[PDB]
Amino acid sequence: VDVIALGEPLIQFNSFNPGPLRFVNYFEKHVAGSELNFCIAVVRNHLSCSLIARVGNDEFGKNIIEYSRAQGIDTSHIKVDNESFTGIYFIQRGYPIPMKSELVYYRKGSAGSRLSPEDINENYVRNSRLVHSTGITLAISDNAKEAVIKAFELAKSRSLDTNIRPKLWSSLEKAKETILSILKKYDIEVLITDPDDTKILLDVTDPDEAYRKYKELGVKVLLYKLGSKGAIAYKDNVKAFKDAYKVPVEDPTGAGDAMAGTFVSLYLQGKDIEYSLAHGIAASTLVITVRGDNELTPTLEDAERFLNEFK
Amino acid sequence: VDVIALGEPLIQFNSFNPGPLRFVNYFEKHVAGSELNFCIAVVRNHLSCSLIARVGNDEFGKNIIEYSRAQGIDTSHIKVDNESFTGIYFIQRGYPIPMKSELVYYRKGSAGSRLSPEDINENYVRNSRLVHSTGITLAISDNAKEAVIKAFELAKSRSLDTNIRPKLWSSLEKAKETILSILKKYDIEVLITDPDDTKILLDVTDPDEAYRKYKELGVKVLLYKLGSKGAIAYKDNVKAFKDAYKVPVEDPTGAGDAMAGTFVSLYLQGKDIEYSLAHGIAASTLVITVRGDNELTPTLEDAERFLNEFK
Amino acid sequence: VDVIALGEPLIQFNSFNPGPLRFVNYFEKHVAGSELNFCIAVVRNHLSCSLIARVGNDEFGKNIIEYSRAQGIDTSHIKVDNESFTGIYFIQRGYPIPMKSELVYYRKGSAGSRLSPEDINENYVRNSRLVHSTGITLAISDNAKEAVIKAFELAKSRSLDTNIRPKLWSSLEKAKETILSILKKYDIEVLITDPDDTKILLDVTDPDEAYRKYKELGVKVLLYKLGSKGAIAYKDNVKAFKDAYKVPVEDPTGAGDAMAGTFVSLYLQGKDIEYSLAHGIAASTLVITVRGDNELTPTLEDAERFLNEFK
Amino acid sequence: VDVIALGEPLIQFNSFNPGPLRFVNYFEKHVAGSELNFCIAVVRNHLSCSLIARVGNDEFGKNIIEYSRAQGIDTSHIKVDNESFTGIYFIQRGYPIPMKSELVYYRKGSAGSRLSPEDINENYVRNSRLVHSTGITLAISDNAKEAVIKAFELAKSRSLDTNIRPKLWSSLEKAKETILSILKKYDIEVLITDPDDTKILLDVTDPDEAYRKYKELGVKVLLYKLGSKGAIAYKDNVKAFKDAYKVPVEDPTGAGDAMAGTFVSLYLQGKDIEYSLAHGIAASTLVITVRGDNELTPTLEDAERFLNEFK
Amino acid sequence: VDVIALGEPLIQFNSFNPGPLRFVNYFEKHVAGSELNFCIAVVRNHLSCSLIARVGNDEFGKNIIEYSRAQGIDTSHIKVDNESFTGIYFIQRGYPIPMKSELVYYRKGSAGSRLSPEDINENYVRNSRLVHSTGITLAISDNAKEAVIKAFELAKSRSLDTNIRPKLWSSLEKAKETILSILKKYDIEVLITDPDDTKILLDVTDPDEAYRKYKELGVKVLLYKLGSKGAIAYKDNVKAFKDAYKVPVEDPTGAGDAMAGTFVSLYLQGKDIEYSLAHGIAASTLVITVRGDNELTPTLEDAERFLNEFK
Amino acid sequence: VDVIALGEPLIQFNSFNPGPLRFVNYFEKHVAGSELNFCIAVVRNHLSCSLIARVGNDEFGKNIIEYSRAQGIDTSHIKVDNESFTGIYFIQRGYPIPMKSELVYYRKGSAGSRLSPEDINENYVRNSRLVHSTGITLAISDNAKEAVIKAFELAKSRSLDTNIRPKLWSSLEKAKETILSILKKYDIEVLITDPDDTKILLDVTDPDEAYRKYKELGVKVLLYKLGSKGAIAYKDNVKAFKDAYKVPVEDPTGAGDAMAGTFVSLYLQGKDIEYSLAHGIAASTLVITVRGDNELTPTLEDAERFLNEFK
Ligand SMILES: Nc1ncnc2c1ncn2[C@@H]1O[C@H](COP(=O)(O)OP(=O)(O)NP(=O)(O)O)[C@@H](O)[C@H]1O
Ligand SMILES: Nc1ncnc2c1ncn2[C@@H]1O[C@H](COP(=O)(O)OP(=O)(O)NP(=O)(O)O)[C@@H](O)[C@H]1O
Ligand SMILES: Nc1ncnc2c1ncn2[C@@H]1O[C@H](COP(=O)(O)OP(=O)(O)NP(=O)(O)O)[C@@H](O)[C@H]1O
Ligand SMILES: Nc1ncnc2c1ncn2[C@@H]1O[C@H](COP(=O)(O)OP(=O)(O)NP(=O)(O)O)[C@@H](O)[C@H]1O
Ligand SMILES: Nc1ncnc2c1ncn2[C@@H]1O[C@H](COP(=O)(O)OP(=O)(O)NP(=O)(O)O)[C@@H](O)[C@H]1O
Ligand SMILES: O=C(O)C(=O)C[C@H](O)[C@H](O)CO
Ligand SMILES: O=C(O)C(=O)C[C@H](O)[C@H](O)CO
Repeated sequence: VDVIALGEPLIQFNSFNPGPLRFVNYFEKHVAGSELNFCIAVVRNHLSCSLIARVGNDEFGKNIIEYSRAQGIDTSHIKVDNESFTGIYFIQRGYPIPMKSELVYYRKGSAGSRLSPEDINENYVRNSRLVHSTGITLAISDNAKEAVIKAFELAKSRSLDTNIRPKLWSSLEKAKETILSILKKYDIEVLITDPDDTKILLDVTDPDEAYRKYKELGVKVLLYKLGSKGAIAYKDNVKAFKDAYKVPVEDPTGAGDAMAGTFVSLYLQGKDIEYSLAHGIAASTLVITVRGDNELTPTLEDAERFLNEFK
Repeated sequence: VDVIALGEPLIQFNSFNPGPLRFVNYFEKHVAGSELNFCIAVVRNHLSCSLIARVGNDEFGKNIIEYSRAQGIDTSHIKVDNESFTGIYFIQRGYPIPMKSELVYYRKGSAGSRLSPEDINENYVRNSRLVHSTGITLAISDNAKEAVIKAFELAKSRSLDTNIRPKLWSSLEKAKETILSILKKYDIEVLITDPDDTKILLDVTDPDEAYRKYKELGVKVLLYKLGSKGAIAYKDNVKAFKDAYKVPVEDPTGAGDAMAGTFVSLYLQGKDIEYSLAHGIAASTLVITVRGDNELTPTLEDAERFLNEFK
Repeated sequence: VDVIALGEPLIQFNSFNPGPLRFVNYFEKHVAGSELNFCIAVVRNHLSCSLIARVGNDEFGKNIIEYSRAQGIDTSHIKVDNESFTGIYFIQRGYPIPMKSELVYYRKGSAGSRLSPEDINENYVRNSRLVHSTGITLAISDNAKEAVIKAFELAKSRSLDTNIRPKLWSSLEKAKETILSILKKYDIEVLITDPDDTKILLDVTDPDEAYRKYKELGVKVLLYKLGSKGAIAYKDNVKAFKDAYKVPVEDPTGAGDAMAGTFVSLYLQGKDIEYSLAHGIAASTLVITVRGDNELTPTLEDAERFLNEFK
Repeated sequence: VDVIALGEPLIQFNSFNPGPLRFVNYFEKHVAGSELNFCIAVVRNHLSCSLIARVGNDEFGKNIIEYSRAQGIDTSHIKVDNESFTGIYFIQRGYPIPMKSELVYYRKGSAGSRLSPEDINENYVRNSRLVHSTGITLAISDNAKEAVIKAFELAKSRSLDTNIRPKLWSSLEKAKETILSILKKYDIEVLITDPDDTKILLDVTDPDEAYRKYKELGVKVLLYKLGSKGAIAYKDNVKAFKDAYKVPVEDPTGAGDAMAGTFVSLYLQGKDIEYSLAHGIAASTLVITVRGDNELTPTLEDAERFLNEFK
Repeated sequence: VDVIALGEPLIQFNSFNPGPLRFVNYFEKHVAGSELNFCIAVVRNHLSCSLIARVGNDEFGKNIIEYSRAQGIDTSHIKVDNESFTGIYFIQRGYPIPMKSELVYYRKGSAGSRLSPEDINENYVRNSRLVHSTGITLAISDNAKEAVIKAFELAKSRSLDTNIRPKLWSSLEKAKETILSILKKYDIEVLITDPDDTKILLDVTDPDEAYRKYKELGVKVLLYKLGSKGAIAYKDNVKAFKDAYKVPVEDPTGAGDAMAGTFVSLYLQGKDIEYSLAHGIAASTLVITVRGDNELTPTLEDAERFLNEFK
Repeated sequence: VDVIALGEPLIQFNSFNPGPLRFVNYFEKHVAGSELNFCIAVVRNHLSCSLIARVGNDEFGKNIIEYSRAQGIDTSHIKVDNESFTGIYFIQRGYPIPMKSELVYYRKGSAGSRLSPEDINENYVRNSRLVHSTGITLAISDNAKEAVIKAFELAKSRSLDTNIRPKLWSSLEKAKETILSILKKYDIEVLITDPDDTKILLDVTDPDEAYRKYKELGVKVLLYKLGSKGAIAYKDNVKAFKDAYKVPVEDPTGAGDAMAGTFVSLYLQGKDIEYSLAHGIAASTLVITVRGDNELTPTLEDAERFLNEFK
């Protein structure tokens, strides 16, 4: 398998319309979770991809495996854990801030949080080209964090999305220290991050300076996401910038995962950072126009159409 | 207040279409929870009713309070608890058994489960006519169980719906020991139960025999629910039976609570057991026709219309 | 035109779900009104049919005109009245009586109620085979009543559905005197009625007795609707009875209209009362399975299929 | 209570989709009416607020009462009137003008319009800090106008939103005389208006000039709404302007109400006009992003978040 | 692989409500086609199953492969055919016959119709335990019929559902002759059929006589479907009857495929005809309660629950 | 009749949500087809308009006729053809290009494609003011192409929208040869086209140059559509340009037809090209805001409101 990702796949319940949850009557279900979204993007760009994860022995767990399998993700290492349930979350859209979303989690002690070093086979990780994970997975439990540590130790190369969700951590200091410690211990082939997380991690928001400090920690490629201002990629003292496109925002949740999975799978295939980046911007632009995270993540050929035709 | 109920109110996510949850795309939100449903039925039959409960300091908790307030439930004693979240559940409908439902809970460690003896004021409880709770509240935590024991000690009179949900107990033996202990300790003015629960508690299913044993336990009035077969009420040496009505079933969830709160509230105001039973059946028939436990619970006058007009 | 009808066409808002209107969030719009439903049945049985009516100079009036035109009703004599609004109503379904509906009208002083003798042209009316109206049109205003009196004076033959809606009259006594007054004055080729109306009008229940007394009033054919118990047609010494079919009921509103239009138009084509009745029953049966009143009114040939195939 | 409002609360039926009503199949029900929307804004900014009004003895009236109660509006003086019906209206969205709405009323002779001096108690009114109403209530009937005259005579302070709806008046000249008559007679602590109304009332457009002429009429604070161009507040020699924010507009209906209730209640709490205005703009901005008028009216603290975070 | 099926998978567009298609506004998409439904039932009973088929190089073709893969069907032999499109059909529900459905096909010259002997690998068919197909596949083109002939020639054992759809054949004679010719050429381990098809094929409707005549053609097991009267299974001069259950019918489409695939996969596993049959009745009962064909097809363990609990 | 259009009207199945069709679950039905959309716009601007077309003897064909009849299109010459089916298509929205759509046709060999010279009566066509068709009708079959050639020979005046859909042609060379041949043969009073089509026909995109070449081909008035850039109209030595308006785009399908039928119908009645152009833009702006090609096409008076009020 080309890419192994470790994480907790989740069921998302997206409010049918904007406003505080107490006034929403209908909820539309999607399959999501940061690494799962990433994996969808990897397969859409024609690399094989496996999600190492746990789900509950329940309908929602089975929904995750079947969906993933439908979309071409290798599910052989998604373990069913009878001891706990499949984690979920709700999205409150556009309140109190228009065009922004807020997540309400029901994932404490979930099957997914029970991801552990025992799930990480040494031969299997070593046969892959790259291992990916995120700061969500580092947050969910000590054993999931240790699973990432073990996979990263065994990996040929690594990618990490910082993805700091302060609600998942006892403190920002803990987030900071946990993520910095991974960056300091391992070379990171592609780091995906943004000004918010980098302020926490490095006390830096400036893109060029971010690259300089992350490069000093052993990061080869920096993908620096700027939201509605676009994104920047850096490799070997070369910068590429691509501006965002103006579209109506339904739900931005998962836009960075579409970008990151697209960027990383194209980069792995030998595409330059300019092309990988423009495709990542294309992927993000499509996903935010709708409620789900990953259904509109384009294939490489569809993303090329987007870039050649969309103005 | 006339009636006090102790319980965990919950947000219900009702599948828009029947079938396994992994194939359901849309969920319709309702406010529910057994004793909440019970309280709705009480106020529909013109007694004041307070729910003693905890909710989270979240949208779903505000939902519960606002909905209760809208429906005329006294919400003075629904406490917002910042330490945890408002419990929720999903309804899977019509699979694997047509016209029945299954519940998937997200309530472990919830705010509602934090209901405790300190939430039970002696002067407030003594001030009421009757105190109601259920085996669900006895199951959700040790402190919620102790809160009911304390409310029952203080009460002028007591109703209990056995409501055994096997998923909420460590074993059926624990359910039996916990519920039997309450029955041996207290007089119960109205006990609401059914064959399934009575099999567990008494190792009998025969209605006459159930009444004989329950009566030895200090049960004055037995409401013995038979689902699509109707229900029987017993008092002293009177036995009243009424058949269920044939209606299309959307979701029978909450049917028992609609019957129980209707029955108890009418019984308390002097109505005989036949009248109370028939209004109970009428309430249950209406609610099972829709998604939603309690919106269709009829007022006294609407249940009379039903009984006079429907065949 | 073969058939002229006088009445008030209306916009119907059905509850998407059963229950008290205060809990209904969605309403589905349909085009209806008793004589409009009747006209749809007439054209489906391959006669030409004109509705004489008023609508407001508003969207809902244009809705009525266009929907009628789409369905092949001659709309030449539906007049736009800029002085008032198109009448509308809401349907509450299945509460407090399952499988039954209640109507909440917003029609007082509507354009439809402004139907008047001046809308009734002598030459136009004399050139049709039959003029139909209902006790609804007799109720809505003094001028609509007078419009029916005038059309009935000029007509070659008449039908009348008694259609007593107690909400539209100041008393049942007022309805009785107004409707008997029509019956006494004119010959009625087809009278459509039922036990409820007949009890008010003639203080009899028994169908055979009803026909004897109606015959004294100048009634040639009696269509006597019995709801879930079927219907009976009488002509001379022929009595025909047909049982209702068991179907899941969504909304019975307009069933009688589909029956009455179907019956009358077949009867006008020389079909005997047995055939006309069976077709009327087929028409009623189909329309009660769904929210709208007239979309499922069968053509002659479709009603024949239903009768041959459905048991 | 801190604030008393007089008006007609209404049931709103919004088109699920944009377009001429004749092509709309689905309508989504919301609870609204100008002074009701205003009351929701008042309570969200943590003052107590009572609506004095009538509703019909019908489902939609119960809907109004329960929704108001759910939202913490004091409903003690919303009277059930068995002699008429609860008024309602429809919203046509985005046709013929995108991002704008048109209202089609069914409210003539409604229970709400039967609001009258006899509903206005001297002691109750004198015991509040402020009485609010609008030019809508002045229009709906002679007695509702008189009810406002009486409440304004007894009040410690008053607010008035001019809210001229040309459909509710026999002429613009009638509106002008009726509303000037109020302004001439009473001191007005907060006047809410806009160029359209001010042009009718004072034959001026320029905001500075408007305030000079309004000040002669006894107006202390002027809130001057400019739609997509923002709003201006005036008090003494303070002028405050705030631009509108760019958001996708679903339905602007009730924006001014959310603004006016927010502004007035903050102003009554000793917030300066700058702060009150910015909060009113935040409230308007949120509610126009969705179908209903008042579900997204922010609390004080949520409006602070919006202001600090949204650009 | 245990079971190979040959057929044309199809996209189904199910009317959201009953009535003639011209009045239906919404269509709900499902993945279906007789053999695909069969394959879902086979995998739900824990045998491996492969669908040999073609789909278009289009979204609907990809929808078929992904859905099938999600549900555990081996899709390695579903070929994408760029020369044509994925076939679809619409279902008109409950008109002109309540509780019955009518299919409108758009499948002429489809990718699926291009199934040919060239798609049938000799080694692959010979490694399987059983090959299944239906009279639909025999109808769709000469080359699909020849594909079935070749697979049946190579198979260890065979199953056939007669599934005569007269719309797909030039005449009933052609259907009859084509199906009889297969029955005469091959032993058939399980034949699934009913009175309608057997009247065409044998001029027999009587179950016991049907068995006798089909046994004389080389059929080992006869599964004889009786709709709302249940179904009968015959093997070695033993009959098993199981009555149907009373449930509300949403859409019966695919009920026989659920039954047949369940029956055949359990029979293959050594279950007796009594058990295989009761499970087939369970599968059919669940699917007809909803719009899709195969989402509610139960697993073996869920079907056991159904049979033990549903009365 | 003033205007005759020749075409294939179609049933549209519009995805309820954006994205790849395999992820869409719900489809909303509309009546569409380019020349049908054109005719709607003609009658909205107060000319009589007949559509010459074939539909199937099926629900979808009856749909088309009834809808056209409802909207005031003369349907005397929409012929029901028992030999084939009514053509349909699906709209995939927002993927892979945001705010654009893609069409998937089910129309090969349709009834509409059977439009032929025999459907074109010489006296009927000569009797009209103008004849319209499009490159779609020229593509669907040889006989439909010949039907347009014949109608154009007979016509007093002609409009043509080039409407090149590459999927409907064997090659772009065939489109170019077929359309160029019509242009060289006939005077064209209004030609509607755009850069994409003009690139194919003339190997130019520059608007001024396009007009120069088209004018040599006997085009009197050129309508040159620029999508989100607006449109230009040319006549003699006048050039009128109007920008597009910024609105949220749901589906731009049919926008060109709304503009074309509006423009042509207004031009025919004496309006100058600026007025006709501006009303065209107004019509197109409205339709792109919803699913559905033609429901929001404005009347003359509504487009004036739009132009006077919208910014
Ligand atoms: N408002 C917007 N308008 C246009 N494009 C946007 C907008 N917001 C986000 N994007 C796109 O989203 C890309 C990545 O967004 P970003 O906020 O960095 O990821 P994120 O916060 O990681 N999302 P998530 O996956 O929930 O963690 C940007 O580079 C844009 O291409
Ligand atoms: N299939 C049915 N048909 C008609 N009435 C029914 C049916 N099922 C239940 N009821 C009615 O509901 C009443 C309560 O039955 P029951 O199903 O035992 O309660 P329950 O569902 O256990 N309630 P709950 O604990 O509140 O989820 C019965 O006495 C009937 O009046
Ligand atoms: N519950 C039902 N079940 C089956 N068929 C029914 C049912 N109700 C009505 N019908 C059929 O409808 C026919 C007409 O019924 P009826 O109740 O007299 O109409 P109605 O009251 O005049 N309806 P309306 O058109 O709204 O005035 C009956 O004779 C039956 O064929
Ligand atoms: N199109 C818009 N875009 C952004 N903000 C808007 C828009 N329209 C209104 N607003 C906001 O709403 C505020 C109030 O607008 P306004 O149009 O004066 O209300 P209104 O006409 O009184 N509405 P109503 O409550 O139905 O009477 C404005 O000052 C803006 O903050
Ligand atoms: N009205 C009904 N009520 C209850 N069960 C039914 C009803 N109709 C069908 N069934 C069930 O469906 C089973 C098989 O139905 P049947 O009509 O033989 O298959 P079919 O016509 O092949 N369906 P299809 O898959 O579209 O080809 C029966 O044995 C019943 O278990
Ligand atoms: O299981 C629970 O706790 C519930 O609250 C579910 C339902 O609301 C109720 O119990 C049905 O009786
Ligand atoms: O492509 C076609 O033939 C259509 O009819 C699609 C649209 O209705 C129309 O062409 C859009 O211009």
